[PDB]
Amino acid sequence: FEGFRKLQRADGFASILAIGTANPPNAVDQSTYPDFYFRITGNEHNTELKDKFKRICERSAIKQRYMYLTEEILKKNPDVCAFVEVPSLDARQAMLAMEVPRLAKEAAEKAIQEWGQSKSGITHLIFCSTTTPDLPGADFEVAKLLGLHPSVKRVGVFQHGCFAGGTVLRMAKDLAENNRGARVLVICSETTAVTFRGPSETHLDSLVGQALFGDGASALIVGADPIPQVEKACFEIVWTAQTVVPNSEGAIGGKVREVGLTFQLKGAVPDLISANIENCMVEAFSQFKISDWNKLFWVVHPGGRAILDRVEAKLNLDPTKLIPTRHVMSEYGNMSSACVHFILDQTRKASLQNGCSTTGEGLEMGVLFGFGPGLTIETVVLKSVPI
Amino acid sequence: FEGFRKLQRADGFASILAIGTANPPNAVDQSTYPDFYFRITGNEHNTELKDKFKRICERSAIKQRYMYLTEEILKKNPDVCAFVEVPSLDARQAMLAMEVPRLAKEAAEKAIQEWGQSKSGITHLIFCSTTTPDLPGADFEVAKLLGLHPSVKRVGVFQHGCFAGGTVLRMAKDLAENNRGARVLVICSETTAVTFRGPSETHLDSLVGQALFGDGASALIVGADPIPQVEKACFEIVWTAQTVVPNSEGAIGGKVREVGLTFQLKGAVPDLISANIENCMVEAFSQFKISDWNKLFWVVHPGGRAILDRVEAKLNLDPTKLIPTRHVMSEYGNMSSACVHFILDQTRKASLQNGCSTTGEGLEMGVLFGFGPGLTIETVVLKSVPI
Ligand SMILES: O=C(O)C(=O)Cc1c[nH]c2ccccc12
Ligand SMILES: O=C(O)C(=O)Cc1c[nH]c2ccccc12
Repeated sequence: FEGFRKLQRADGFASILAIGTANPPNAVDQSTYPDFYFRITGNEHNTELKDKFKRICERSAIKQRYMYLTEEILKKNPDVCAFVEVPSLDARQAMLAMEVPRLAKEAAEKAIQEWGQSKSGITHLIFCSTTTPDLPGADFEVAKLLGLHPSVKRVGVFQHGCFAGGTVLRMAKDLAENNRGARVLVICSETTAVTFRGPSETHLDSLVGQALFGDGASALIVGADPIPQVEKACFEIVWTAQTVVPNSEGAIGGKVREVGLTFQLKGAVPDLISANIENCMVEAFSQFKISDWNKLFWVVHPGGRAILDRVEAKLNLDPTKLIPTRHVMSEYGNMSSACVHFILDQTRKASLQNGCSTTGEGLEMGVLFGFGPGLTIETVVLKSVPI
Repeated sequence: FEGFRKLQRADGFASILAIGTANPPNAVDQSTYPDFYFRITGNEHNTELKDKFKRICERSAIKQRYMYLTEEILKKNPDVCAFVEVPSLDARQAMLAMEVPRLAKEAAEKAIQEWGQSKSGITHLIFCSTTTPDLPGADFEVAKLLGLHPSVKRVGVFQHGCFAGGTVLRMAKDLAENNRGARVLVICSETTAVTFRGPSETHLDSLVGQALFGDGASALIVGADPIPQVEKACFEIVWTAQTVVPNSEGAIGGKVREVGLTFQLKGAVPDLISANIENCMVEAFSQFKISDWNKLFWVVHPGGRAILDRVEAKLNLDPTKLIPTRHVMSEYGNMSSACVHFILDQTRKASLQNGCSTTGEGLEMGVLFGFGPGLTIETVVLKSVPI
């Protein structure tokens, strides 16, 4: 059995071999959203509430978001336009059963095409979405739509939230490294069909969510020991950690109820994250003898403009570190778990296009952060690949 | 980094170092359940439906089940006693928020006691439950109740279902083996608070479940490289697999809706499982030169008496192979994901008191099966420990 364990496991670091992304074909301009949102939900006369929302959108640093929900769909689903005066879970579950796997399939097909190998080689599937409507979970439906082998080992990551873009990489590292030849398809698929609802002056935090959350799905192929000249790695998953900021459970949260998924957000989030991020960095990089955070490439979950500004200030990052992060937030908004993967894609693409020496803007090491309910912080140390 | 990867990972097989279990205090006698169930749900007048249920309970091979739901709680929650006439999800979520973590904590405390080491040594937490009400998921709440370190790495396994007892072992193996020094707390906590509802002539495929499902939580400590004369392993997790039986999506399933979690179990389940179980065995054991299924110890998810009877017949298993499995089903009923861990615990404890040479009834290799929505089959190959 000794030789068995040694041959059963893989040799090198888990590496990202492909990244694919997808979004609903409906771009929503942030500049005109306040009027649209208040009109479709039937609150056009509530000028003060609309003005509060207008202010939130204007300072969001989000230019547009892609949304599965269209005026036509909302018109056919008035219950989703209410706040909580009527139930709407069942209608939302029907939407999720269709849209989450659809976006997941689209992103995965792109990742698989880049990877360039037959899907018969995919051995595992890690699927993540804020919620899933039934049993089987969406991991089953996505595998079915993709025509994966019945024997693909699946793991569904539900109700983890915005930090899960990090969680799935942490999970993928162990699956890929402990199984020789394993090729893990990792997918994050999110849609506001589960969170969209009318405005309420007594729940301004929900109002912030209506201005920031967007739809999208990301897909990665992760595996150790990439085949020379056949597969191409863009990043290596070196080390990971997960931690909870003390006394902050109510900072970010959600509840699955008869009115669908409701969520709460506290203004203290930016401070809470920035006050604990330095320790995440030291614990992650002391072992690599790195103390200058500007010598790393960055990927940060774009939970909100304030969060990015606070982390940037607190860690004294130069104005260029968060360019890829802010770029994604501006073009897609907060797509929950999928965000950091879009940012990784933007990072490697900008690197190749700018003639950088590595897929990490010319730097060797990098850090990826996921933030969410807990308050939870996922840390992922990455290594770029020479170009 | 080469030396880093080697130092980062563990040396041997993931091993179960402790097993603890827990159940609600209310023991429900199966012999008197039909009268109680039809009375509390106001179905006393439906004689034919009651007669059908009586026979189901009488042939269930279940003597009792532990249930969080008591007549008192049910009396205070009439919405939970209805079938689907009124919404009941919110009430159920409140029950789940309290009970799932409570049972999980009880089981985990016992596992940690057996293990005998400081809980500060726990590095990961894999938590499983059919559903979870909010974000954070129950994994967060359980870690909090147990006083685990904020940096414990968590993974919640929700809406996977009855096969997840195998799923969490498959996951624990990679986490334990790819992380030197890692000690993974694995917990499965289930309660019928989410599934209990009145019977219905229009949904007979949902009737059997009310006679079989019970409550319970299991907890294990999994880790590679046990400390000599300090920690003690009872089983090693050697190899795992997961597969889906062709065209059987609707055989076992559930939906989270406004009336709570509804489910369906088709009568074809026993046949579907037995017709695919032989292939699972060949794929798992051919590599170990084992072809005689009676040379292995067994742990089978007790989804129902018929499944067990059919598997035993199909594989021509000796009458002693499923004794532990049937014993757990008889004393606890179908506790979903937790079942197989209760059975593992019974297997090792009996082996030690019966004078067997190993924790696997004197045999070296064994197999553990999880069955659930898909229809999905989880195969886990285990190795016993000498006694
Ligand atoms: O960006 C973050 O940290 C969030 O958790 C925001 C978020 C997006 N979708 C949600 C659903 C429920 C709770 C929070 C969120
Ligand atoms: O024993 C099995 O295979 C089951 O899946 C039974 C079961 C227990 N709890 C459930 C909740 C939803 C769907 C099925 C089950």
